[PDB]
Amino acid sequence: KTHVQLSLPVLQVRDVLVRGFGDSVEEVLSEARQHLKDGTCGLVEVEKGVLPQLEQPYVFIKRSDAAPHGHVMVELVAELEGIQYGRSGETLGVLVPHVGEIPVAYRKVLLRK
Repeated sequence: KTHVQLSLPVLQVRDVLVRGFGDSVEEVLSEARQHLKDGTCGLVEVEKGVLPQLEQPYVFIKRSDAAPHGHVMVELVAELEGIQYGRSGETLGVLVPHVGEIPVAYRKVLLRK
């Protein structure tokens, strides 16, 4: 399917144990997509002071459209040293590996895969 319904655990930035997906734009987008497929991907809501506490390159989920079955349609955009790879809507958050951190909430998304 071109889209997959996912419920992403929302993590507090200070709980996150693995603060990025890798070392290149291509690797982080690759790893983000693999973790989303495997159910091992978390979401950190972006506020003042969050991104400097995570590792670049960043992978964002961004709104791709204006929400089937409560799932916001999203796509992946990576960022490295202020340049973004992809073009999309408003940021819903920054993706990170999930390795068992307790979430504060879930974000229902329809991921363009």
